[PDB]
Amino acid sequence: DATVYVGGLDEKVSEPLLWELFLQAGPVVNTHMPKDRVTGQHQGYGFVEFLSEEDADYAIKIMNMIKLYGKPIRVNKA
Amino acid sequence: PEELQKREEEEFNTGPLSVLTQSVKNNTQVLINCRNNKKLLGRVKAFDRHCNMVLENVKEMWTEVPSKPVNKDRYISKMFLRGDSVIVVLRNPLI
Amino acid sequence: VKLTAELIEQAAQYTNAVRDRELDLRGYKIPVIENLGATLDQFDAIDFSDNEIRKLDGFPLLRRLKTLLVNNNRICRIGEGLDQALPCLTELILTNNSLVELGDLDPLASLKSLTYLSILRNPVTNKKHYRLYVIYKVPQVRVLDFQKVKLKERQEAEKMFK
Amino acid sequence: SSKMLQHIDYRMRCILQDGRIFIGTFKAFDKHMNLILCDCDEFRKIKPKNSKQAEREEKRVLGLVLLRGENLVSMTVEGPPP
Amino acid sequence: SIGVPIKVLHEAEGHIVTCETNTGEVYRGKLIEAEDNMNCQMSNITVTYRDGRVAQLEQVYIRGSKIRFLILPDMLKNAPMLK
Amino acid sequence: MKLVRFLMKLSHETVTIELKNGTQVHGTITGVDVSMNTHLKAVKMTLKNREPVQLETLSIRGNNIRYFILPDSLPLDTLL
Amino acid sequence: METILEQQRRYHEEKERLMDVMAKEMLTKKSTLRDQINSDHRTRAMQDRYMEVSGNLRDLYDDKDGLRKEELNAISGPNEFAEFYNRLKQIKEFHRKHPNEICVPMSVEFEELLKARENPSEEAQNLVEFTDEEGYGRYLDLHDCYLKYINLKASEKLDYITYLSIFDQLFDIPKERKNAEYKRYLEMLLEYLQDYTDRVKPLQDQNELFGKIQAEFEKKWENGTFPGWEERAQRLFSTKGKSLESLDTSLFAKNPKSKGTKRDTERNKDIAFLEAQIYEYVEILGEQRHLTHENVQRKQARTGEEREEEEEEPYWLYKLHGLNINYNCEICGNYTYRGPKAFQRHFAEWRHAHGMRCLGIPNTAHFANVTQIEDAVSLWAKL
Amino acid sequence: SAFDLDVVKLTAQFVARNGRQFLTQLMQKEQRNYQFDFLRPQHSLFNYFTKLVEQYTKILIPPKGLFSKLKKEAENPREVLDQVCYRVEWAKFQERERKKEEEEKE
RNA sequence: GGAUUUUUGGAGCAUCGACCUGGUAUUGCAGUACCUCCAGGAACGGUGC
Repeated sequence: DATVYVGGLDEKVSEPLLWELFLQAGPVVNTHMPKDRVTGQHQGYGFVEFLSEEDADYAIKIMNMIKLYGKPIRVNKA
Repeated sequence: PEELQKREEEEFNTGPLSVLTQSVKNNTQVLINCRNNKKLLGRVKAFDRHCNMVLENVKEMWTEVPSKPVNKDRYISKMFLRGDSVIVVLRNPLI
Repeated sequence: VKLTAELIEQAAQYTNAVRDRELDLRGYKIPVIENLGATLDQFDAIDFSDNEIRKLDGFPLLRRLKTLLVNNNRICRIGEGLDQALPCLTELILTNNSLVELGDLDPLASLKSLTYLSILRNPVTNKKHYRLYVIYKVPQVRVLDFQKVKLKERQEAEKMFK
Repeated sequence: SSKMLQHIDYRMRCILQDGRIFIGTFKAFDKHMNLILCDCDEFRKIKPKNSKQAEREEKRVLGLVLLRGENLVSMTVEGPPP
Repeated sequence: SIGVPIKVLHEAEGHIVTCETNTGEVYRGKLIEAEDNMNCQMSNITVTYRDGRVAQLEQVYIRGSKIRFLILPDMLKNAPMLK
Repeated sequence: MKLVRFLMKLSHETVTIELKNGTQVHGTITGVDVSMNTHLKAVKMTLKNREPVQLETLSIRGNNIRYFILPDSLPLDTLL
Repeated sequence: METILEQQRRYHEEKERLMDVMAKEMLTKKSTLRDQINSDHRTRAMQDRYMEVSGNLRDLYDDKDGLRKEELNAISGPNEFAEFYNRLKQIKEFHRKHPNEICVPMSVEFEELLKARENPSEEAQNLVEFTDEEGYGRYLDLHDCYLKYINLKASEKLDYITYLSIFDQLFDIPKERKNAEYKRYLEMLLEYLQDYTDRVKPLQDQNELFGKIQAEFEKKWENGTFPGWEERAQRLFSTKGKSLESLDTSLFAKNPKSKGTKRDTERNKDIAFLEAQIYEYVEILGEQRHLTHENVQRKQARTGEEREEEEEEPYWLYKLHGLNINYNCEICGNYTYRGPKAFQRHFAEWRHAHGMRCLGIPNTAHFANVTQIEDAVSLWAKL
Repeated sequence: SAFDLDVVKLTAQFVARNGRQFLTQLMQKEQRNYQFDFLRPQHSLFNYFTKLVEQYTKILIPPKGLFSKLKKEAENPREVLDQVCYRVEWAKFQERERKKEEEEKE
């Protein structure tokens, strides 16, 4: 309930960059970025787990108009 | 090797199978007798040292008793015959 | 559980004590015998012990079969087309069945090559003149219920039911 | 090739030169067309020698049978390995 | 080398086997010694002469040229050479 | 040259091998060795005055085979 | 049973599904001759099944004329419907859905990606009806017929080209006598040519073509099909001429022409019908015979290599790193772990955190080596 | 779902033999305390019930097998092949019209 | 891979196993050819000449 799925991100974005971008709406407790270990590139999706479900819902509701590297990043509940 | 092949060619051209070498020289039909009393008339396309023959457009005739026996014969396009069943091989048949 | 080709293919087929090919099918409780043609006439004895077959029917054409073991069952009726499917049948084991009437063994005389029969532990054998009727029905059988036929029994069978 | 070893330990029937057929589990073979048939049964057809008599085949089981290549004519598969 | 039926026939020595001749005669006896050329030397042989008349002969030796078949006993069915 | 090498180079051909004891097996020859061992699949065998039976696989020896019959669509120059 | 309502609608739906499968087979393009022949055979089998279904549905009309008086009556109705609803009010404890009411005839009349064959036509094979030398209707095998003709003629002066030239004639003079033993080989050749014509086009109506051939043999071939300008009228059976049409009509019912000869219309009628069928098969399939003759000439003119080319067409890494060791984790639903370091890495993960969040314990460093739920609850209550 | 399909088939068979649009064998059953939720058009099963009623009405045609017998579809493979070719041509024309509509939308 | 044991050729009588009737002694622990003897009938079958 406290985890939000962020998609539509480019492969050039980093996990400290995503943690700094997610810190503008609330402190993120954990950030998981699934990436292939054979190629060393991200899959364009990540999971941000906050400290509560209401803060995660407020972060997912305020990230509907975020643009990174020209691509719109979508936030959904997970 | 080459010397064994030359000796085999000399034994096929000047030995007992030289009449079989007449089957591959002018492509004449030969008469071969089998163990089941079936005479095969036809030319020999390929031969070997163990009298194994490869016949093309052969006619196999035999006598089958049903009285008096009839001369039931058949015609095969291509056939192969082993040297174990060959009894007598005639170079120039009568008819 | 019904009998199919998978139960016959997974069964153990080996050499029996009578120097014949036998396939063991004990402990199956098959209510009906069917799809027995997968053996391709490569067996001489078929065991059907501990089965719930109510009627001995549905046998395919098998010429290599020479022994039938249908003991420990509940066969109440017998099939009529048994001689046309097994022409070389010699041994028939129908012990511990539910035969009550004497008319049930009337197709059993259709097998001309039958010489061995076993109808012990059956209610049909408790009736009077059962062995005489079995001798008068099928004269080709020489051993009935582990007992050889008699000339006086054959004379009593030919004299009775005239 | 290995075509003769592909049908090993299976219920194969080999036809003899005298007309009999030996069916058994051919477990071992050799280059001289020999066969080792475990639980083998040999069946030989008998002549009727009459006008109304049918043709029968007497079959007898022998067990492990070592058949040489001089008597074997052709071998055919009959049943899978049990 | 040696064949696997030849090794099975050589390992079956000392037991009661039954050789078959080319004329239909079957001789059953204790195989004393065997050879690689299907030579069957058997003691207490029982000749049949293709008519059922089984006479008891001693120290019989059948060659491999007329040996049609060799019925081995069932005790050699678990040999490791046959697998 | 030996004739066993010409018979060994034959695969998926519907041939007819006539044996010595009045037997004739017609089928697709799948394997041939140096000892003329003919292994065929899905063949029809007819004995002397008997009904033609069908077999899924057959293995005829070299010494038991008497003659062979090949189809007409088989060149003999390339096989020798 | 609703034989007029439900069975007729089921037969109409099956016929519509067969027509849709035939339209989908005809709309798809073909790339090979054998696949096209297999598709034509499957379409012929589907057409035969649809014709059998239509013949079975067309006979279910005897009781319909008697039941239409009771079915169309407005005085009846909901009484029998309520009785059928009470009969259909049984136990519904069989919780199972059956979506194969209409999807199963749609899937039975379709093919798969691995094999383009229908479900009734799954056992059909093109190798069981045609030989390798025919090529699925590309050519015709004439080697056995030429061998039979050479065995019947008892002469080796007839090659394959001479046999193809003798077989190409339709109304010319025959090579042998009509009363000789060549008719027994000609009937077998006609029976082979009829099967080759029936195998080359399975979608065509063979019964209508056979009826048309029988009508042309009876009405035209038996009444002087070859007029002249003895040459005016010729008979195929008697092999004799005629002066005029009146003399031929008078001699058609004669005693030597009926049964008083060895080639009359009584015994030699089947041989004449086989000759007419062979002539019709040679006239209808002349292009296939020309293609077979061209293929035989190309095989004879080629060399051996060209004819052969034409005829051929680790435990150490699991033991040193501590793997393959069963470990039970009672916190995450008693899960299994195949390593101590793998379990230590999965303890500080999202799955173990989601397993520990159900009990109410926060994700901290004190519950890192906690396995049991009661020990974790005691460690959470102690702090 | 076999009982609901059988009830829908029975309703389509009882509604096809009606002499009017509202005077059927299913309108009087609604007032006879019989719960039938498939009669209302708001359900998704009503679209299948209407197709079943249309198939039952097409099964009562005079060339459907009640007073006549079809000879072209039952005794002529060439007519069936021509009908399959016409259906394939109609499907190709519908695909071309769909491609033209997609090109116009683009 | 062609020269004596295995893959390129020797190409009405004799005997045994049964089928049916009576007397007769053995009541016994083994993985086996076989398995007490006599008398009478047979219109049972295989092998070679």
